[PDB]
Amino acid sequence: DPNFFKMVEGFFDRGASIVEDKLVEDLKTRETEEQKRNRVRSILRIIKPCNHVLSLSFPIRRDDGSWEVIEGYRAQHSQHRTPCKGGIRYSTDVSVDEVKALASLMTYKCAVVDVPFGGAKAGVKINPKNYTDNELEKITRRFTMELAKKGFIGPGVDVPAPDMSTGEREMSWIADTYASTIGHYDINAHACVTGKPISQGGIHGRISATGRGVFHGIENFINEASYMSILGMTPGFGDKTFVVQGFGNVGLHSMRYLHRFGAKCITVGESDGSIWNPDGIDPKELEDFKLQHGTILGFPKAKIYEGSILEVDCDILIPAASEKQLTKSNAPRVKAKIIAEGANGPTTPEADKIFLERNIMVIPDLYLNAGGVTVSYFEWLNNLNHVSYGRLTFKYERDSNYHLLMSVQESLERKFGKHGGTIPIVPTAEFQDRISGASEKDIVHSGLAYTMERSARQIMRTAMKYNLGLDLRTAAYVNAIEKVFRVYNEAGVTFT
Amino acid sequence: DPNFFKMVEGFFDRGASIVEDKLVEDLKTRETEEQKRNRVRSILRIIKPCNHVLSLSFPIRRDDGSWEVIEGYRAQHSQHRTPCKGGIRYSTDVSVDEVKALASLMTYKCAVVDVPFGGAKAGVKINPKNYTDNELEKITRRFTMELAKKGFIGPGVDVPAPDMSTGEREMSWIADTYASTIGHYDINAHACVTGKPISQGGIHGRISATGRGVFHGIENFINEASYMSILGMTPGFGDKTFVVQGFGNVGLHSMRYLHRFGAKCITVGESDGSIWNPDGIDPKELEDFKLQHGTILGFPKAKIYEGSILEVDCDILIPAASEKQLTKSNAPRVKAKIIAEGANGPTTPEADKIFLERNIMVIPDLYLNAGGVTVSYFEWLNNLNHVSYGRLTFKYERDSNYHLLMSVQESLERKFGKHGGTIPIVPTAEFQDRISGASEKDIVHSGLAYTMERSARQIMRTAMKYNLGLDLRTAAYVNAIEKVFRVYNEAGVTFT
Amino acid sequence: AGVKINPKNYTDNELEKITRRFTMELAKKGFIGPGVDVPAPDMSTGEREMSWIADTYASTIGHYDINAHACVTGKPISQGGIHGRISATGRGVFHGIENFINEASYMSILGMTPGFGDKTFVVQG
Amino acid sequence: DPNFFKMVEGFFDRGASIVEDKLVEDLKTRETEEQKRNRVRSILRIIKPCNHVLSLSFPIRRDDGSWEVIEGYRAQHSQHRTPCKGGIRYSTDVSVDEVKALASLMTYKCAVVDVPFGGAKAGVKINPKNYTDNELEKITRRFTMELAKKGFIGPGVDVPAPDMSTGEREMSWIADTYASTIGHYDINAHACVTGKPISQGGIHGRISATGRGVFHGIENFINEASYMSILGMTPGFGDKTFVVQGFGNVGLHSMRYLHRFGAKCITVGESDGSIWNPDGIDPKELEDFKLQHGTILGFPKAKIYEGSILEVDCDILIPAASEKQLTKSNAPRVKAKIIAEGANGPTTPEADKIFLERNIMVIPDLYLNAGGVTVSYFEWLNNLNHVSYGRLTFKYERDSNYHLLMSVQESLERKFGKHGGTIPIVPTAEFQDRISGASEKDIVHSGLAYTMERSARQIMRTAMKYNLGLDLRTAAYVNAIEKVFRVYNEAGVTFT
Ligand SMILES: NC(=O)C1=CN([C@@H]2O[C@H](COP(=O)(O)OP(=O)(O)OC[C@H]3O[C@@H](n4cnc5c(N)ncnc54)[C@H](O)[C@@H]3O)[C@@H](O)[C@H]2O)C=CC1
Ligand SMILES: NC(=O)C1=CN([C@@H]2O[C@H](COP(=O)(O)OP(=O)(O)OC[C@H]3O[C@@H](n4cnc5c(N)ncnc54)[C@H](O)[C@@H]3O)[C@@H](O)[C@H]2O)C=CC1
Ligand SMILES: NC(=O)C1=CN([C@@H]2O[C@H](COP(=O)(O)OP(=O)(O)OC[C@H]3O[C@@H](n4cnc5c(N)ncnc54)[C@H](O)[C@@H]3O)[C@@H](O)[C@H]2O)C=CC1
Ligand SMILES: NC(=O)C1=CN([C@@H]2O[C@H](COP(=O)(O)OP(=O)(O)OC[C@H]3O[C@@H](n4cnc5c(N)ncnc54)[C@H](O)[C@@H]3O)[C@@H](O)[C@H]2O)C=CC1
Ligand SMILES: NC(=O)C1=CN([C@@H]2O[C@H](COP(=O)(O)OP(=O)(O)OC[C@H]3O[C@@H](n4cnc5c(N)ncnc54)[C@H](O)[C@@H]3O)[C@@H](O)[C@H]2O)C=CC1
Ligand SMILES: NC(=O)C1=CN([C@@H]2O[C@H](COP(=O)(O)OP(=O)(O)OC[C@H]3O[C@@H](n4cnc5c(N)ncnc54)[C@H](O)[C@@H]3O)[C@@H](O)[C@H]2O)C=CC1
Repeated sequence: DPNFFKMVEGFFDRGASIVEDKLVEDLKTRETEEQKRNRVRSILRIIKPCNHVLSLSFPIRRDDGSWEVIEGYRAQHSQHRTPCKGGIRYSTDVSVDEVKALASLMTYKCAVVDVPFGGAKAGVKINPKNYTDNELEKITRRFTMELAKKGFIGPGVDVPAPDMSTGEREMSWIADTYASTIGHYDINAHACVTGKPISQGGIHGRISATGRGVFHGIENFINEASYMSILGMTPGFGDKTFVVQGFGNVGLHSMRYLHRFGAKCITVGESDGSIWNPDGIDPKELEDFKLQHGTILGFPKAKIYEGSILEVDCDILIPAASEKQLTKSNAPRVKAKIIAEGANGPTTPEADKIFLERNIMVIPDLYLNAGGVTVSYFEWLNNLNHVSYGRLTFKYERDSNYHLLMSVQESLERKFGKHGGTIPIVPTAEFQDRISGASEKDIVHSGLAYTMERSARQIMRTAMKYNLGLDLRTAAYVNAIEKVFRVYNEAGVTFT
Repeated sequence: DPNFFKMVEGFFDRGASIVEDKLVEDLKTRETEEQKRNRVRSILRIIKPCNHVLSLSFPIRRDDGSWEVIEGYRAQHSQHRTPCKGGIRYSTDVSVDEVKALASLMTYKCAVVDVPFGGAKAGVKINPKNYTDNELEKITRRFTMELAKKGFIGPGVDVPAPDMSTGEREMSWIADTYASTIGHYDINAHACVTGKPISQGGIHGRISATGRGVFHGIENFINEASYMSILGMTPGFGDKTFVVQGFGNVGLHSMRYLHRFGAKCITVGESDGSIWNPDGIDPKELEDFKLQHGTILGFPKAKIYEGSILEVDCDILIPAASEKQLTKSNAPRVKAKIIAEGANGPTTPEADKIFLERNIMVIPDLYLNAGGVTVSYFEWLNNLNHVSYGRLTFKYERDSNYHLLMSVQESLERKFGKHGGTIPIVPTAEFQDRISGASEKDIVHSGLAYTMERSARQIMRTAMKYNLGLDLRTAAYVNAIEKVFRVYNEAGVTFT
Repeated sequence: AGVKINPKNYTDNELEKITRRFTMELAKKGFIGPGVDVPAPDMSTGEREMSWIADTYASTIGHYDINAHACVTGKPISQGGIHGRISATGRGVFHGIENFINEASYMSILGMTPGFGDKTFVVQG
Repeated sequence: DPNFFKMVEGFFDRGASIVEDKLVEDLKTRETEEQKRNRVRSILRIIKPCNHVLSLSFPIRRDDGSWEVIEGYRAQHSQHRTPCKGGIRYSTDVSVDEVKALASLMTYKCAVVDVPFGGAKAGVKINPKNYTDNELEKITRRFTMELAKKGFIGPGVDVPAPDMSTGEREMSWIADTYASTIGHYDINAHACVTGKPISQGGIHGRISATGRGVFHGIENFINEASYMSILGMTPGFGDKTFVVQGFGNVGLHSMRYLHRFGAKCITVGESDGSIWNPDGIDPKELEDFKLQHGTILGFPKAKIYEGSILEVDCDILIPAASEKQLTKSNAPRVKAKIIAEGANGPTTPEADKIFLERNIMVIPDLYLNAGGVTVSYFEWLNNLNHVSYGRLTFKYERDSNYHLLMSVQESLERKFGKHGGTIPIVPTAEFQDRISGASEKDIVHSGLAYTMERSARQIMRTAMKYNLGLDLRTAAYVNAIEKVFRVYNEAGVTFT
């Protein structure tokens, strides 16, 4: 509907209009009260826009011998903290304005969850379905060169990741290209990209984790009646029904990772049609037809559903397909109590207005889609430390804990001894799984759940400081802006 | 009026529609006749667009302590031949589309006059008049960094030059910035930029030469009745009156360098008003008020002229102010026989239609504004060879020619001798000026006049090969396209 | 390092135009870098001057270096600093004293008894 | 006897002939069954050969003023995973084919024990004994330059280590040379080489550990009657006699590190003669004459033994001198039950045939000489993390464990208290040594023993999956090949 870039920009102001006041008070100086206001406002006029944008065109030769051109983009929003990150989106609806927007979000999202990165986002006007695997690989390996050739790819400057219509392959084709032209002498060449296969430097839960970040976000608000008492809902996933808008990696892995804890799906909607079954749907069964058919229309254990998922009665609505999915023309027909934006700005500033009036909890992209980022932060480290986590200590930490329990056992016996004879001090079931120390699978699962809780705590803490009620979205930007700001300010806005 | 970028693009097609046929015949291969046509058309779909475009934003602190942001652009059209060049334009009417357009021209212009460069063009949304000399220098030195910081400035990749609202200062501020951050270890750091002051590696006639390129272009068609017989005009500058649209470096130095050979100016028009005097105008006198007043309104020896210069009766119309100056709304009122585009596409595709119907000779930007390029090609060399031209031979070449004349004298005497006694063989007046060899002032003056004639010869030669008559513009693109094409073709369109 | 200068006589817009120029010339000659040489604060400096050195190296040379913010220490917290950056020097002093006062092996010579609750001290500057 | 390079190559096939079948099944795709077979076979035709080989020659000036030339080699086998490693061998029997072979092994060995490195190996036609310490240092420091000068030395590309006829000195001369020409600006310059002295970035147990890797390998099969029931032997080192073929760092430190646990040596053989004493031999006493005499012939507490060590009756035969030591001409006279190849392919494909027929357990170089690699993996890390392991936590981890025991003590007292008064919970003896956390000496000792066990577990696990019985050698390659393969496959075999 509107300029997707200005939409995001319209939000950002809402947050800044608010923090401005307190933000001036924090600022310590001898300036006039108004001059301080002109310091902060000036900085905020620097943060909002993107600093670097690159638009380029490719000659490529097809399989049939004919050439065509390709249009590709790559934006960097903020250099307050490097590297910069973002994904590569293959799509025909790519545009400079969508890229600049999404770049801005990655900058604020990363500040919500305290990961030391800036924001970027790429794009390619292309539809992969129309091209082979020998043409998509001849594009990607050429896209990578031109950027590296101009300083937009690198372990320490900019780091791409997966996004719509990409996967691990495309990341395996970027790595070999950088590492085999420039990275050869760089000891950190495989850190140029995340989302890689396991055999190329990846991480367990690379993709499942996004879905889990969603979950651990929901689980971190459902556990508080402080807000569900407003909604008129009771905590518990065994009591909830949800629907999904599209099957990305978010839609599936968010779906099944819910299904494990009693959350019932009732329908799902792809780009080609919805399908509904009030008795439930089995995501395991769903992957089955996707390998045998490609689409969900034709699934035997569900009824083809006529109408938009957005018009389905449910308890939680998961938009995961694409931004702009929910507008003011249909917001009044939410038919659902919570909305969880797993889709990079599906809603609108108006919808937000509707959903405050209707008392609808909307979970923002921020803090909700920040799972796939932290993980990619753990894959960037893994490849800078050149070692599996904990490998060095698995055997040492294992028995160090076994010599500890013997020091309890033997000191206790020492006093009572014969009183009860010998007192075996042995692990439990789960500690026996965790006695050798942390494995990557465990660091990941935990670090994620930790960050998410830590952050929501900071979010809900300011929403009450300012009494934003359900307007969580604004509650987030305030934290982001408040952090980013400190960096430019303390930094001496420029080095000129 | 229209998309300045598409305008240029609409032209480019006109030329390609024509050369296509012959271009296929030149192409040697075993493909089918149609397949060859799909080879050339595919390439032509690669040439037309720009390959790299960069949009960036700057935080800068003013003198009053307040920050503002600045929007800057830099396009590279073609890498068929490096370095890439183009100027830096300071103006508030800067836009991505103007930059991409002008970049394309520099690519074709440089191929008309056979200089081994590609095309670029920069821009900055700014009005210098509103800023100090301590703010313009704090912008420029920051603009330079960000680009170099991303691989768009360098002796061997990209080389900026002056353009509207800039000069030698700004080039003195770019050099010291590159040479003092990156160029330190590069032996060719001062070749990163042209248009420099003399004391920093410049060239005599740096700026006057553009005006002269104009002249030597006109002089290379006025000398042929083959075309002025159509116009109904007689050769000779002592017989011509001309007007000028704006006083850049083109408007002045083109004006006075004409005045030397009997070409009479009757008016001139700045951004603030025209001024007309049918008895003539003295450009020497004109620089006088410009140092004492700034504008031409108020000049005592000319009458303030009410109306657009474009509505003045004359023999030659020199648009030099800015593109788009002459459109279809006023083209029918040309009131002039020749037009000489010293202004980067002042006219339109429609105007061209009008001016063919009216039998009006239009001299294209191409081949006409290519003076300031060749010179900048001689300044890039001067600074790669690290020596004044000819210095090594001035004394050797001087007497070598003096020992030659003695070998004539002494051999002649040897036979006749007493017949006439001694036979002094001595230089003339001008050879005595040219006996020591070429000085930079002489290489420049000559190399320029040479190229220009060589090129017009190739231009008029194809215009007759295809019978384009007065449509010189299309006659140029055909040569350009025909050259550029050979490069992509023979090169193996890509290295992927 | 060193600079013949008295900061008190200069503004904050002149001290920052010095520092950012000092940094260049050295880096320009191989005396600043994460792996070659690393400056820190000393008399008459602080965290500001370290915030002006970082942005200058990172914005000319460090751009491609993944370790650009390691070129300097004493930075502000928001630029890669550490808790107790400055308080710790004082504490190092303390933990040094505390590590000899705890031994009569030497205070028996001095004729003093262990214990800070029993001591008076003075400070020079 | 045969082409040492083809020998290794003949093995590699044996393993690939086997895994091929299962390897195709793992491969998931839509290709034809035969096409998949042509995918795997093609890859296996890529793995087997070495990718880079460098042969170079040096002019060096001796002490007597006379020059001579030197021939040096450096091979890199696989770039599937960088850095590449291998040692520098000074010897007159160096050849391109020996280097390519050994390089291949290092590639497979490193995959057995899961260290992220490839394979390399160097060489120099030289006999150190004939040259001074001022000539060997003038060679080494020149060898290093030429390679670095061509991209074969570096923390992130290639990393040399010690081997036959070298030591820590030569590594101290390589470091100062790289760090003082190229490494100056590299923060990781001391990671260019391993095997360094302690004061230059080395590790405790640098060299002793190889011997221990041997031990921990033997100890990991002797502990299982599953295989010694075949051999007809009983577990226990206090019950075993062994002999050693040469005194490298392996022969000594493997010998004494056995002697600690009741393993009796009966003879040993150097390049100049054997020596036997059935009552035992004292390795401490053995270092004594080596400092006072150089050779073992003349040792008072042992009888000079006439004949090859390989002809000695024993229980375990440790070849440590040099490859090819045991052939088919003498294999039938093994006179020993287990053989443990600490010597980079002492045996042959035929001997293997003999030793399967004779039911002789042969422990392969792979998994047995992989001690000196893991350690060098811990020295490469130490020097990338720029810190002693654990330093940061010794004091924190120490009392954190002391505040833990008080939380047991105080909670127990809290309930029982007076029942038994105070209940001192204090460490044991050894935990008091391990309460402050891990020191490098402890990480090393443990990490080594861990890896070795983990790996043998994987080895014996597949030998039973395929029923290879005693043919452990083939059981190893299958794992290696199975790992390496996944990397090329998932990687998109090439980036072209
Ligand atoms: N191409 C490269 O340089 C890559 C290196 N790595 C390294 O591996 C670590 C993370 O992954 P891993 O620890 O490997 O995964 P991991 O922690 O699950 O265990 C190692 C795995 O990598 C494979 N592997 C190990 N050594 C190998 C070798 N020499 N050849 C072929 N495959 C081998 C094994 O199949 C094993 O499953 C990082 O510390 C990084 O240094 C990881 C990915 C790519
Ligand atoms: N996949 C990821 O790693 C991440 C995804 N996201 C967000 O999650 C959303 C979905 O996940 P992705 O894997 O990125 O996408 P995806 O690559 O899984 O594709 C989305 C799926 O939804 C369907 N779809 C597309 N347009 C639709 C429409 N208008 N209505 C209904 N269904 C439609 C398509 O069939 C497609 O298979 C995206 O929009 C993206 O913004 C955000 C961060 C990371
Ligand atoms: N900063 C730099 O490195 C520059 C070097 N040059 C060099 O000069 C040549 C072109 O210009 P020139 O030949 O110099 O102009 P030129 O050919 O007119 O004669 C040399 C001029 O440069 C000045 N000059 C010569 N040596 C000088 C010195 N040691 N210190 C100060 N000024 C000096 C003199 O005033 C003289 O007028 C090029 O070959 C280039 O190598 C030119 C410009 C800048
Ligand atoms: N100056 C150069 O080195 C080159 C200039 N050109 C072309 O020549 C033209 C003029 O020369 P430059 O020195 O670039 O410009 P300039 O920087 O000399 O400025 C043009 C002058 O014309 C006047 N003017 C501006 N807009 C006008 C309008 N709409 N109507 C009438 N007068 C106006 C202004 O007062 C200004 O002083 C430019 O448009 C440019 O496209 C092309 C190549 C090189
Ligand atoms: N030349 C270099 O840059 C080297 C640096 N190292 C550093 O040391 C660590 C590993 O070895 P260490 O921890 O040193 O061994 P370590 O862990 O046993 O303890 C430090 C030892 O290094 C020596 N040492 C420490 N600081 C020193 C200084 N300023 N001058 C002279 N000698 C000093 C001491 O004798 C001490 O025994 C690595 O983290 C690495 O960063 C190690 C070897 C060479
Ligand atoms: N030393 C090391 O770090 C490593 C050694 N190895 C293997 O271990 C073996 C021995 O250890 P290194 O220290 O490398 O060798 P080394 O440098 O200790 O020398 C081997 C010793 O064995 C003796 N010897 C040489 N040729 C002999 C022959 N034909 N018969 C009997 N004795 C002979 C020599 O006197 C020499 O002192 C080598 O062959 C090598 O392949 C493998 C990996 C690492």
